[PDB]
Amino acid sequence: GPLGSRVRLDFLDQLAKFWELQGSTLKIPVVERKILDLYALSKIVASKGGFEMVTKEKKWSKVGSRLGYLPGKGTGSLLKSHYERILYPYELFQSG
Repeated sequence: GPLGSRVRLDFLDQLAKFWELQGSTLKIPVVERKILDLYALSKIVASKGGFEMVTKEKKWSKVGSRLGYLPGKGTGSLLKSHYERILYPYELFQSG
């Protein structure tokens, strides 16, 4: 059972399709000349305490570092905004 990127694509399909119904069109922003994670990023946030716990403790930096970002200016700020705008709202949409 080689778990490559099958689940990743399937997940994006739901988010891209669900949002498509609204008319916003899902867009994947590029950061550091690379693709911005979503599935993994979502898990890391929860493991920290949903989201607020991450900001309160400022553990957002660890989230991006785990992905594979080089110590730059402040990618953490981009991750928070990126996650809390398209991926985050997705869950709330269903659990709202």
